[PDB]
This record gives sequence, C-alpha cells and structure tokens, in this order.
Amino acid sequence: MRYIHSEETIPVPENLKVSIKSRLVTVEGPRGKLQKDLSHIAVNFSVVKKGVIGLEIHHGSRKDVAALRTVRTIINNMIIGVTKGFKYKMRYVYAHFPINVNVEKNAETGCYEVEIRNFIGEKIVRKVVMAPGVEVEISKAQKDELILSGNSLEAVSQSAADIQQICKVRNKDIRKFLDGIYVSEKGNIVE
Amino acid sequence: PSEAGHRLYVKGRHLSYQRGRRNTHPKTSLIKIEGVDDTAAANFYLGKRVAYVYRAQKEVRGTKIRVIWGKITRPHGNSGVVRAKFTHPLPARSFGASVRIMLYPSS
Amino acid sequence: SSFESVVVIDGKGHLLGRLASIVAKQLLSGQKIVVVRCEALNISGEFFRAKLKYHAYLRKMTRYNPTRGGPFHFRAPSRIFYKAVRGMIPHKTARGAAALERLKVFEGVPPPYDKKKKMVVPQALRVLRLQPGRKYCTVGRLSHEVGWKYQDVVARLEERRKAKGAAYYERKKLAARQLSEAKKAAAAKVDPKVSEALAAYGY
Amino acid sequence: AEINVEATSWRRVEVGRVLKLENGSLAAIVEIIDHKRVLADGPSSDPKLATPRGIVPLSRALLTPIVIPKLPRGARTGAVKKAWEAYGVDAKWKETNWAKKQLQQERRQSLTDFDRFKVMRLKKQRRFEERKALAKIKAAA
Amino acid sequence: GRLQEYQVIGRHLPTEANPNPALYRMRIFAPNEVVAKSRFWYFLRGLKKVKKATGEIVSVNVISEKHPLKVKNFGIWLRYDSRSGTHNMYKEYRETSRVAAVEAMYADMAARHRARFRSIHILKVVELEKTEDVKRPYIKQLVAKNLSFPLPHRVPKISTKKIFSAKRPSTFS
Amino acid sequence: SHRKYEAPRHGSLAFLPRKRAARHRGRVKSFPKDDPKKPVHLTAAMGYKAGMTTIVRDLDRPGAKAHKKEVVEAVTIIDCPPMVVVGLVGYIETPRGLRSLTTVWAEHLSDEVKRRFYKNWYKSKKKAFTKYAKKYAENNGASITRELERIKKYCTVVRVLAHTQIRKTPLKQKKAHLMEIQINGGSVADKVEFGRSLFEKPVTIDTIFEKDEMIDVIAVTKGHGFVGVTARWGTKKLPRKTHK
RNA sequence: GCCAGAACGCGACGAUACUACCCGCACGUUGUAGACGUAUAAGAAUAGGCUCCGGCCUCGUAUCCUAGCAGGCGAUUCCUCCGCCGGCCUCGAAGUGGCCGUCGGUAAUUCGCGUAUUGCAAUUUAGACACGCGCGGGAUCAAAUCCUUUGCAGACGACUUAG
RNA sequence: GCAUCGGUUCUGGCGGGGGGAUAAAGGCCCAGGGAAUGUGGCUCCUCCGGGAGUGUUAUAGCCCUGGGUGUAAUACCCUCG
Ligand SMILES: [Mg+2]
Ligand SMILES: [Mg+2]
Ligand SMILES: [Mg+2]
Ligand SMILES: [Mg+2]
Ligand SMILES: [Mg+2]
Ligand SMILES: [Mg+2]
Ligand SMILES: [Mg+2]
Ligand SMILES: [Mg+2]
Ligand SMILES: [Mg+2]
Ligand SMILES: [Mg+2]
Ligand SMILES: [Mg+2]
Ligand SMILES: [Mg+2]
Ligand SMILES: [Mg+2]
Ligand SMILES: [Mg+2]
Ligand SMILES: [Mg+2]
Ligand SMILES: [Mg+2]
Repeated sequence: MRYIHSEETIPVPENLKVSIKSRLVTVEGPRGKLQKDLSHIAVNFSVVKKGVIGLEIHHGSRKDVAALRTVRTIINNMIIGVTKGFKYKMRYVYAHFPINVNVEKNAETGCYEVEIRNFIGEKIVRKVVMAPGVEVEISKAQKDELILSGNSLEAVSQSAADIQQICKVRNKDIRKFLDGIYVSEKGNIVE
Repeated sequence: PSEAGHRLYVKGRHLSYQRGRRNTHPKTSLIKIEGVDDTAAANFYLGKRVAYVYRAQKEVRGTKIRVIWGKITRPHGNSGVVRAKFTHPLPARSFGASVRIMLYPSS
Repeated sequence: SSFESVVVIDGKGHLLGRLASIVAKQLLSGQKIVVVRCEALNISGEFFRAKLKYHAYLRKMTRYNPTRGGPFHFRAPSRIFYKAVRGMIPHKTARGAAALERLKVFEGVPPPYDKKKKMVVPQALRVLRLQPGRKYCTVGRLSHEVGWKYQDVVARLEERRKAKGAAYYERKKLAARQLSEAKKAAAAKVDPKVSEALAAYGY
Repeated sequence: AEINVEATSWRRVEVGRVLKLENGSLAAIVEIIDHKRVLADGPSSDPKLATPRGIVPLSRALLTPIVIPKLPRGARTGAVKKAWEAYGVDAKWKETNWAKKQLQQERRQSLTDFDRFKVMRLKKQRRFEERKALAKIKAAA
Repeated sequence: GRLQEYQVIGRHLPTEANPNPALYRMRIFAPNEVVAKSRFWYFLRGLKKVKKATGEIVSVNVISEKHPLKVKNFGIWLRYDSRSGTHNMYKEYRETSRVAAVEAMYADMAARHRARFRSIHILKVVELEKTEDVKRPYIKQLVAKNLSFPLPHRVPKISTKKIFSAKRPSTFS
Repeated sequence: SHRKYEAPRHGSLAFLPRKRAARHRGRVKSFPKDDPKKPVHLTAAMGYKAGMTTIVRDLDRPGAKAHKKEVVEAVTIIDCPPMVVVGLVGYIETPRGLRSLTTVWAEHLSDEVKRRFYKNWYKSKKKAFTKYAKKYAENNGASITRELERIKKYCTVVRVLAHTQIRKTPLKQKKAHLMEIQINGGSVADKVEFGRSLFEKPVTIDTIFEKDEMIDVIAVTKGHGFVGVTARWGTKKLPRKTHK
C-alpha cells in the first residue's frame, strides 16, 4: 500500500519571517532567529496561500508518511518559540538534609553554569554547563523555585533533563529516598 | 601545411581466447572493436581482416617489425565482441594488446 | 566505449564495490586508471554495521607469529579501496601483477593530478541507486574510528585548492565574455550565405 | 508576512498531457490505470508522430509542457482527434526546443563525405573572421 | 506464464444403457489447449465419475475480450494450499482485460503468499459493474476525483555500454 | 587439559623486541605539544653521567608519618658543559607525515663537529664545509636570506641543531655529539629569528631548566652478552635431580 | 605516552680523484604489459541548479583542432595561428604556470609547373621514455676497508673510541 | 589475392496463400434504452482559489443491445517462393 498524496498545512501569524532553502529552515522574528536542517527527509515544500505553508510526500509508504507530521510539529514549535519563548519550572525536594545551589552568571561566554552542593548531605561539588541561549534564574516570587527560560524548546528541555539526571541516589531504595530535582510545569514566557 | 594524421583502420583490443570456465582453446581469439555495442552494428565487420604488429630484435629482410594476419569469423555475445582466426595463434602474452582492423573486403 | 591514454575518476559519490568491479574490468582490459578523493566514497547501510565488520576483520591474525603471513590491516581509505580492487583480480599471477601496475590511488587531489579533467562513472552514483530515506556512511569517518591520523591535514589543505579553482573559474567566466560577444558581432556583419549554408548542413 | 520558497515543481500527469515516446511519437493521456501504466493515444495527420491506441508504461515516456484543456476522461478517438486539431498540438510542438534539437540531431547522421568536406571549409571560413573580432576586442580590453 | 481463455466441452462415452449422455462446460485459463484439456480432466475428476480413458472432448474454443481498450475493475474468488491447511480469499484488480487479472493474481499470490501454480483453484472472476461495490482500499484510491501525482527522483536512461560520462547526471526528467 | 593453578605470564610484551639500539646515542621520539602563547624556549638538553651520591633533607608532606623529619635519599649527578648552536631546520606537514625541506649552517665550524662526519679523520683532508663556506660574502648572502625567507614562509615547526663541547670533559673521546631541539614559541617568524640569533654562541643549562622541575630521561641501558631464560625473563628453576 | 623500523617505503645536507659530473647535437647496436588528434581543470545540491539577469537544463549524438610530394617550388593575397630561446612574477601534498621581447614557419580568397614504373593488396619501418657510444665547452683533484689500539661492547662477526 | 562452382552451416530483407466469432477491437452511419467520479445551465456560500445542491446533452462526453460500410484492416498459428 503506497499512498499517492498526503498533505498538511501550517498557518503563519503576521509578525515573523520564515525562509527555506535546500531543506534548511530559517525562522526569525521579534525575539531572535533559529536555524534547522532537514536534509534527511524527502519532503516537498510549497506556499499554499498568503499565510499558509504546505508540505507533502508523494508515493510514500506508511512508515515514510508517519514522519511527515514530525516536521510539521517541529516547525510549529519553532514558530511559537520565536514569538513567545519557553519557560520551565523546577522544585527542590529534601526531607532532612537541605540542598543548596548556586547559578553563577556568565563565565566569559554566553553559557551559564550551575553548581550543586549538599545533595543528600554530600560534599561533592558537581558542575553543569547550560546550552547557549538559555537563561537560568532563582525565583523571587516565592521560595524553592528554579526558573528556566529560553527561545528553543529542544535546548531548554535538554538542559532541564541534564539538571534532573545529575542528581541521582545510588545503592539505596529510591521508593524511600525521594531526594532529587524534578520539573513540575512547562509553559511560555508571555501569559 | 597538411598537419593532419594518416589513419585508415579501426583500433581494437585483444581480450582473451575462446574458453569455458577451466579449459581454453587457442584456435580462435576474441577482439573488442572500438565503438560497437550491439550485434547489429557488429554485423558490419564480418569477413574483414585484422592484423597484429610487433617489434622483433634482428634485422631480416629490410625491417625489424613482424605481423600476424587474420580475419573476423562471427560475433560473440551481446556486447559487440567478435571472434577471430589467425594463421598462427597469438603469443598469449598479448592479453590486453591492440590490433588493427582493416577495411579491405568492402561491401 | 573509447580508449584513452589515462583516465582519472573522482571518487566522491560512488559505491565502493560497484566502482571496484568496473575498475578491475578496465584494468584487465588494458586501461589506465587514477582515482582521486578516495575519502568521499560511500558504503550502503548504517555506520555501526561497517564498524562491526571492520572489527571482525581486525580480529584475524596469525597465531605463532604476527610479523609474518598475517593479514595486515591497512588503515587508509585508499588502502581499503585498494584491498577491494585487489580482491577482484588474480593478483598471484604475472598478468594480475601487470594489471595492478596500471593503477594509482590517492587521498585528495595531488599536485600531479590537479589541473586536469576528472571523469565520472554513472553506474555507481548513490543518488541513482539507493532509496531516499536509507542510511549510508563515509569511508573517511570509518577510517577515523579505526586509526587514520591524517584527516585534518587533508581537510584543511583542500580549501586552498578550492580557492585557487574559484579564481580560475572567475578568469574562465571573464574569458567567455569575449567569445560570446564576438560570435554575435562577427556573424551578422560579414557572411552573406555561409550562415544559411551551415544551418542547412546542421551547423 | 511574505514568504518565499524556492522548491522543485514537476509536470503534472492529468488527462490531456501529451507524452513523447522513444521513437519520435506523441501520445495524449486519456485514462490512468496505475502509477506505472496509463492509457493514451495520439491522432496526427503526420505519419511520423501518429501512434495507435493502447497502454504505455510510464517508464518509457517523457512529459512535454503541452496540455490539452478540458479533455473529457475516457474519450474516444474521434473526440480526441477533434480536440487535437482544435488546439493545434502538432503545430504547437514544432517550435519547442526538444523538436528543433531532435531535428538538428537527425540532420547530422545523413551527410555525404563531400558535404563533410564542404562544411569543414565553410567552418574555417567563418572562424577566420571570428578570430579577427575576438582579437580586436581583446586588444581594446 | 502467458495465458488466454478457452472453453472446453467433454462427454462420457455413450453406451447401450445410456445413449446421449450429458454435456459439461467450464472456463479454463491455460497457455495452450494441450494443457487446457489436462486441466479440464483434472477439474472434472473432482466433480464427476469420468476419466480421460472413459471420456472424450467435443470442442475447444478461445474466448477473446469484447472491449480490450476499456479500463475496468475485476474481482477474483480462489482457493489455495498453505503450509498446513487450505484457505479462501477474495482479491480485486484494476486493468483492461480478464486474462491479465489471472496473470497478475498468479504473480501476486506467488510473491505475497509463496503459492505455486500447482496449488491454486479459481472459483469465479467477475467484473465490478458499479463503483460503490469496491471493497479493498488499494483500489478505491485509484478512482478519486481529479487524480494526478508527480514523479520525483526518476533515474534517466543511460546506455549500459557507455561508461565514463563527462558530467554529473540529473534526475529531473 | 586446563592449567592446574593460575599465574600471570613472566615478563612484559610491551617492550617485546628486546634488541640493541640502532644508534648509540639515545633517541627521543616525541616533544611537548606546541603552544603559541609562551615565549620562545628550548625543550631539551644532553650531557654525561658522573655518578651517584647520598643526600639528607627534611620533608614537607602534611598528613604523613615522617612529616617534619629528616630523610635520606639517593641522587645522581649529570655533567652538563655548555652547548654550541650550529644551525636550524624546518619541517612541513604532508598527508604522509612530517618532512624537512631546508637546512642552514653557520659560517665557522669547530673541529669537534667536523670530526663527526669522518671515520678516518687523521689521514683525511678536512674539506668538510670548504665549498659551503664560500657562499657567504657573495651578494651579501642572498641565497641564505632567501632560504631563511622560505623557512619563514612554508614551515610550521622549526628545530635547532646544537652540539656538545667534549673538549671540556675528562673523556678520551674527541668527536662531539649533535642533535636538534625544537623551539616552542609565539610564531614561526619569532622562532626563526630567535634560532638564527644564537649561531655559534654558547647556551647554559640554567637557561633551559630550573630547580624543582619534573623532567624526562632518555638513555641506553647497560649491556650483557648472552644470557639464559632464568636471568632474561625470571622463570622458576627446575629441581636439582633434572637431567640435561 | 612506550618498544622495533619495510634489510626492494620516503626526505634534507656534506664531500665526490678515475671524461666519475653538467651542457649542445651526431648517429645507433639495445630495452618497453604495447602512441598513430594518446586534444578538454570549478565547487556544490539530486524533493534542485546554471546565468550574459534576457533566459537555459533528459542527452559528451558536445567543443577545439582537421586540405597541400609522409605534404615540393613560385605568384596574387592575409596580420591570424604554431614553435624554439631570453628576461621578469608565481608555484612546496610528489613545487608549476603566466606576461613581455627577438627570431623561424604559416590556403582566410584565387592560380601556374612537378607526382606515373611501388606495375591489381603485402606494417603506413615515422611517437617518447630510459641506456650505451662520438665529438667540444665548463667545473673539480676525494674517500672506504685491511692493520695497531680502546672496553661504555662482545661466542665469532658486529658496536663505542684513538692512530 | 580475385572471379565462377560443389558440400555443411550461421544470419538479414522482399512478394503471396489458408485458418479463428471467415479474428476480436477500431473509424463513419442508422435505430432503441440508461447511468455518474453529472457537460452546459439554475440556486446558495465563499472572492480566496473554488466548493455544495438540483438535474440526463445543451456550448463536453460515456455505457449496453441490433444492423450497414465487410469476403474491411491488423495481432497469433500454419504455409508457397
Ligand atoms: Mg542495602
Ligand atoms: Mg617480512
Ligand atoms: Mg591441563
Ligand atoms: Mg661484559
Ligand atoms: Mg629475579
Ligand atoms: Mg636421573
Ligand atoms: Mg630502512
Ligand atoms: Mg672511466
Ligand atoms: Mg675513464
Ligand atoms: Mg613572423
Ligand atoms: Mg556456397
Ligand atoms: Mg493473412
Ligand atoms: Mg450542476
Ligand atoms: Mg455496436
Ligand atoms: Mg470480416
Ligand atoms: Mg476479413
């Protein structure tokens, strides 16, 4: 079973610009610019209407057509991200031993780095380098919050996963020792 | 003046003998003709004459160059290779050498 | 078909075994071959399979003495291509040795072999054989993760010769301008009847 | 928010599209069976371009820019011939680059030796006046 | 192989007790009438108590398509043998002739189900007269309104004897 | 059948070819990686070994048992007479490795270096660099400054050729030893200028090395004629009642 | 990092007596896995490119060169193309090309003399790489081994030194 | 080496004949009956390309049955040169 024609459309708001060349997408708007390369997928791009982009695959199989929506949702996420940004929230959870962190400022480059001390009462100092373009803040709204913000969802989420994955308990029952840092809510910078 | 060349023959190559997979027969040889792909085009050279020219060491009768004469017998395969028959079988060291295709028996 | 004195093939974009079979046949026929840019060939399938295949090749060695008789594992892309071609030729005979003597292989474009026209064999291009969406790797990368040491020197050297060819292209574009304007200016002015005579003859 | 995309665009296979077979024949598509085979025919007064009615595989065809408008699907030979003459497909194809290049190609295989000698001498005659103009502009620079 | 439709008529040898026996007719797809008779005796041996030694052939004819230049949909009922047991199917095809449907069905079953010619029985072949009686989803898509599709990345033809082209080819024919 | 009790192998296979050095003087295989942010400096030296002796010193190792107590240690003494620079060499990178393309020498050469190029110096004519020396004072050394510009233009690493002053040691040998040390510095032009400015001048070891520095030693070990397996590899001896 | 270094893998430099070396042409005993127009330089993508910004792309079935005793002797004509040298720039992955100048040859058009007899076919003995020789010009006037000795070395050779 | 012949054999082209539903299709003409992936009209929405509904030839056309042009041509098999 080979499918003749499968098509979807993406609207574009009247605020930003997008240009595609040789399967390389450039999106630039009020909050910056992003680049992505999609040369590994055979897709045909076209301009359906004044503000609608269409893309399609011809004579594809079910497995090939399955990947068609993935680019659509990635491009939509980039469109949202370049006009509204992204924001993740994190909480610290300890029972007895407090954990203290220090998100020091730029280290002579755009990258931020986070220092974590006193995890389950350990004297190890553990060092993490954030992806470029992501801003880390200690919240002042109320206590025990870590604020992550940025332009790209992939970098914001991966950096959050780095923070989550670096605080691990070893040789203990993790159903009893619930210590660690976890993400609790994801959203946009505006509203 | 008159810097052009002097050629009135077609160049060809000596490929191999006639053989199965483990037995060879030096009686007939195989020649690759320049520019021929199918047997319809290869039909033009049936009955023509081929020559093999080589250099010797001694002076015998006004020359140091010998020739072996032969003629094309029938086509071979679908790739335009042709079979040939010589007065003497080729020296078996010329697998890859070149031969001259004349145009004497015309039409 | 045609017989040239020597032919130079640019290796970028050709499958290893399909190029090696054509080359081994031309060599046994009597042609002379020079292959250039051996670091840009391709192998079908995802990279990990090629790496596992090479590791299985690397595990072979003579037991009683590794300095003699054992399979010597060359680490260069050109030597990998040379092994592929050598496996398709009866290299243990005088005829095979003579056939192999007509072949030269290099990485990059050596100074002897630039300033020349680079040929293409259309029976081995990847873009005309493989399915879009399939996976392939690069011989240069495979040699990188097996011990090739001169990847960065050739990579840095190649942009210099590409800048020189850019300047030569600029000169060629300028040179075309006089010939193009000359044909238009000359043809109209002079010839009264050579024009339609050539047109009627197809020129 | 003007958006500019420079992506490929092929030629569509609809009804009325005329193909070009290997042996210099033109045929108009009247029905699609599969993604590999179509039903097509071309009624032409010229015996070189005419083709019978039947099925042609899509791997043996080339897509020309000419399209017959409003051709009913599954029409008979009479109706296709009527639309062929009304649209003037045969006259339209004559000025295309493919037809002129093919004709200029075919004229070359039929040349007598005396004509080869004459075309060589005329080519030299034009080249002589060509090099004078090339030298004149090159000197001016 | 290359098939064509026949009709074959058989009969039991007349005897003094039962003169003028009955006549049986079937439609058989076969490359030629020599194997058409063999298939007639093979199918008849499974339905009536008649053999070739005790039977005879009255007539064999060839059936040709009435409109071999019209596109139509077909449906096939068949029996086959698996590696354990027997099963029934129902397939559909879209083309211009009846015979090619049997050729395509033989190639399709031989590819998708590894079924040889020895173990295929044809029950009935019918042309679908309407368009709303098409069941399978791989034929409904071929009758959609304003069908059209491009042909991306189709390799051009280059002579297999002309090696060493002088420039990079293109796939935009 | 399997081995009864397990044990590691005797000796090491890393230093497997256990043969005499091809050349008498020890050979250095690698040099420290170049960094263009330090000033130009040499990175090697060469001398002769005098002997060994014993020292006594106090230890500064917090947390140890012998902290702030006297210790006795053994040391070795290396004679290091001053060196003389003779020339410089430049190398280039090729897809087959490194290779040298030019070399330049000083005007005047000592008899120590000239002794090295001959096998029977006593009955020779000592015409080593006679024709080479005359290119100086001819067009003001245009050929030399051309080759120096070539090194400034095409080279990536530069080494310097230096030799020892064997006349200042009690050794009977009279032929000196020469080798090259690469200059690691800011830029190739600075490297070549610094190397050229040191022609036929002495350099002391204190300019190269300094106190309490961690260094490397390369040499050729003491030789033994021909030994059995027991002393060569260290295998167990067979019982006393073994025949043959 | 470290160990050995292909005894048929490679580079730089020093000194080279015996025409050992270099330059010019003069023939040719002699060798070759096999000339006979041995003519063609962008890079990059293949679900896109090229450009003279007007357009162009399935196709190298292309472009350049291609006449005259194996290519003579003169004339009317024409300022094109080819070759040897000399001088300046440039080229390092295994170092190449460009410009200028002198000199020699030259159907783009049209003519005048000579070709025979090799006898109705018999390779069309013609190219470039080395190498051996003969001349006439330039430069140059060396080492190694045996031997005695040393012990940082050693079965004997070999190795580190001195004469 | 060439011309004219004999035996064996490979490989091209041309002129005819017979058979089947006296091929089946197909072109033109006559007579009858239908439908939709519904032509032209009409209605509504969308101006943003167009879409939705009604309805059997009109400013496109398609399917089924019978007859003439027919002893039509062509494909396949056989056959005389
Ligand atoms: Mg426990
Ligand atoms: Mg060995
Ligand atoms: Mg045991
Ligand atoms: Mg000892
Ligand atoms: Mg011990
Ligand atoms: Mg005993
Ligand atoms: Mg060696
Ligand atoms: Mg001599
Ligand atoms: Mg002599
Ligand atoms: Mg002149
Ligand atoms: Mg005969
Ligand atoms: Mg007939
Ligand atoms: Mg309507
Ligand atoms: Mg009818
Ligand atoms: Mg009839
Ligand atoms: Mg008839």
